[PDB]
Amino acid sequence: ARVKRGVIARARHKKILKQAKGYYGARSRVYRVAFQAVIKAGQYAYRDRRQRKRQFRQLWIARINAAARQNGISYSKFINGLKKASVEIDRKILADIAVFDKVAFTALVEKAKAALA
Amino acid sequence: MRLNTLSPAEGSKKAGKRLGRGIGSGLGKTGGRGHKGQKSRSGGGVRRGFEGGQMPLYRRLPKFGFTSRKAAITAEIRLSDLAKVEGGVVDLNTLKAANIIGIQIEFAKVILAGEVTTPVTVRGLRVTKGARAAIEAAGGKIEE
Amino acid sequence: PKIKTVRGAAKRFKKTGKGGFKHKHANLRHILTKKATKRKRHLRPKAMVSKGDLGLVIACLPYA
Amino acid sequence: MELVLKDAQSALTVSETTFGRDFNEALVHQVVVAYAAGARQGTRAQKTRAEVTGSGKKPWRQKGTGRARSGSIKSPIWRSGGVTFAARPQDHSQKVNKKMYRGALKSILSELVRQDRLIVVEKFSVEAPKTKLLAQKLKDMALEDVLIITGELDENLFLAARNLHKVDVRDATGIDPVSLIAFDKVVMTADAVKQVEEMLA
RNA sequence: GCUUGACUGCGAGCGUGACGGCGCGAGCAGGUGCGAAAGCAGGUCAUAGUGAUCCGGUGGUUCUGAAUGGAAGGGCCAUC
RNA sequence: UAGCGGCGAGCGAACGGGGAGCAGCCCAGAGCCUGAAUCAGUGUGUGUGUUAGUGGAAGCGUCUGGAAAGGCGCGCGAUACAGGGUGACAGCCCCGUACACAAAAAUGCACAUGCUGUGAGCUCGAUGAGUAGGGCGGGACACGUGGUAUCCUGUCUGAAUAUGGGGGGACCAUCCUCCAAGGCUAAAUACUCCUGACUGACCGAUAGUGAACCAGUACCGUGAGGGAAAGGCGAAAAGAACCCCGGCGAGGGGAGUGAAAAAGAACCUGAAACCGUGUACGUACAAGCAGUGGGAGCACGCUUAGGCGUGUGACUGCGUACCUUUUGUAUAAUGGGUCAGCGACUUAUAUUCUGUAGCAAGGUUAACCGAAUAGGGGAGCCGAAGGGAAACCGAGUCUUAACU
Repeated sequence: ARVKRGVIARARHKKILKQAKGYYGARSRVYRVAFQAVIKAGQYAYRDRRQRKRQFRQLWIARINAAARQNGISYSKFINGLKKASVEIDRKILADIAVFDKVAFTALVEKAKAALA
Repeated sequence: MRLNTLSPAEGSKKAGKRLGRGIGSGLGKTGGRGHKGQKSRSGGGVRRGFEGGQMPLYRRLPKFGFTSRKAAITAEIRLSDLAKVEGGVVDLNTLKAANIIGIQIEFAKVILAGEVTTPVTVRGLRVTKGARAAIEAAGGKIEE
Repeated sequence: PKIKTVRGAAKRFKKTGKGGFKHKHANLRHILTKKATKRKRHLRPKAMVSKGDLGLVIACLPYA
Repeated sequence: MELVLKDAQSALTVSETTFGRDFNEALVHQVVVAYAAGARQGTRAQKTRAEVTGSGKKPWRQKGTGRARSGSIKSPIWRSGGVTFAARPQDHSQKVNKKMYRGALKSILSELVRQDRLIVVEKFSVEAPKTKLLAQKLKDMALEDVLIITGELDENLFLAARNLHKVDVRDATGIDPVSLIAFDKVVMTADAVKQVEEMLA
């Protein structure tokens, strides 16, 4: 039994070339380069599902510190005041209140200031 | 029971190592052979007994003994075999026609290795002590 | 192609009842007169092959 | 263990061991695969690098060209001059033990009993060798895909079913494991049941 | 001073080695030595003074002995 | 296995047993009676062939369709439903197949009978000399000079005559068995340049022969020698009448043939690298394995808002290819220009272990016969007993004078 390879080889190449669209030059046209590019994009996707959480945490903390200093307190004193009041609101929602509802954020800052002393 | 409904027992039909078929089969890139050296080469591997250039054990140790050529024509008979002699007499050749000793055997012995519960005339054979007691106990007769 | 025995191994090892091999001891052919009698007396009887050497002996003797 | 007849209305008595034992799946599968393996013709070959027509000289010298090193135009990694492990003509027959072959036949013939795939008649023959008579006869007996098995080997029945592919005709000696599974119904003669019960026991 | 234990067959159990090996050893049996005797003695206060296998040489042992009776050759033991 | 063997690597019988197949004769010599059985060439009637060949059964209606063998509804033949072709998948259209036949002429094959060369049957004799053996030197026997039998002999020597000789693994005696130094001889075995039929878990144009094709050709070499690439229109050539541009071009556009020119001969299908045209988005103050995570704007489908799909991606965080080899590689260490195709753990026979299946103190046959995957065949092999170098003994044995 002799097995020709061309159909299944063509399918295995077309899958990798389909996952390589948008890439520059031989990275979207040539199987040898596109296979390395697809594996490198996979490594980056694995690393950046971890990196995304870190970056959004950084952004939330920068906006909380911005709006807290707009209200007259630093970040560390404000998070101390929300721990010493037993308030479990995370930093995503605090950044969202810092953007969209500044009076509710002023209420939270007054709560943390009263708890801070 | 049709031909597309039969199937083997589980554990009967293990597949087999195919060597050199990628990362995920476990046996690609040198396939179980490791890296460079004489063993990984095609046709490599040292012969049977080669311990390095160190003197091998079948050459280190002395030779002993000789082959008798008399022990190649001495068979033995178990006590659970002379219930097959077709007649109840044991000779040099009716054992040889009942296919227990072989044609080139001239000397033979009966050995206590089972049970005998029939009268057997054991003629022309050497007999051990316990086999003689276990044949004389079952109502037989051992002559020379 | 039937397997051939290493014929110099068939003259130095004999198979026992559990499947081991007996062999004659070395150091008992010549300069004996400087060897003590206790040493040569222990070198006379046969010994069994050790654990590490059984693989080599079994490979050398397929039909034993 | 009693086999009824279909059209004579007078039953028949068989052995409990032959027609009434368990169906061993793995034994039947080993014997069916063994029959199909021994049915194979193994006549094939290619050429190795020793057998391709061509010269055994080095195409370009060992050092100094810009090419990879080669030694033969008959190298298996070169075009026209390949196969690395080329086939020889070989025999694919497997050994079946006598007791394993008979245990498989007993298991499959027991399942032909218990799945209502076995017919036993007194006599099944034909007066003149014409396939139209046996066509009408097998349409009478509601038999579409049928294996006739007869005690003494018949000539008129061998010619009246040689053209039919749904129908097969065998002796009680010439039974094989893969055909008693292949055909829908198996019509045995009573003499054929006696001979199979002798041959297998 | 007297002597030959610088004996023969073994060996509980250990030590040290990848193995081949090397080493320590009470006690058993046969026979001996010295001492009144209990005893001690299987070389030297101990640790180096060494060389596998094959091939053969010498003596003992009818174990084997290519039809049989021997014999040659071989085995086993002591040894080079 | 026994043995041989720098007793290393390895080499490797025989006796005996089961099968296929079986066949014995002649001269070395005189006679009786001549041709009486078998061996080689030659005319002639017959059997089997090979060499041309002959007959050879059974179907129509209708829908899609270019076209029916397909679907649908109904019959028929079959000792024939092997295979191929026919405008798509045919048992019933054609070639065929199963079965039955047919040779004026030459030839193969075992006998018959006619011719020729040769000799049936039998009394009695005889029995293969520079030979066997030996010295020296080689070679073959599984056997390498070893204690080495046996066979052949280059060279040198050299017997006896059935009251004699050879062998039985140095050699001697007994016993057993045969008669060298002269020859012929079917069968079982080996192979396929060629022929005919059939088969294939063999290949399908980089495969299979080097050669599907005008291939051992074109081409290369002084020569020996080496050695290619290259299959496909359609069902049917119906292979594009004619017209227009152009050079009485090439090429194209129509018309026409066709089911189809998304079959026009550079001809089925028509992939990828590679190269273009058009459209959407981005890009001329911005630095690096070109991605990834976030993300504005734009374009275009949305639902009848819903902050989602598809394409682009300003800006921003992180991010120095792959393979191999190494203690360690972004490494300025190796390898790859890219695509497509081929390209590397196989096969036979033994042996051990694991799983699984059958039978079980038993299991199983091999060659071969075959009514051929059955059934027979138990020749054998492994196991149920070991110990000992061995004779030998045996649930024991060896060591030893015997063993705590």
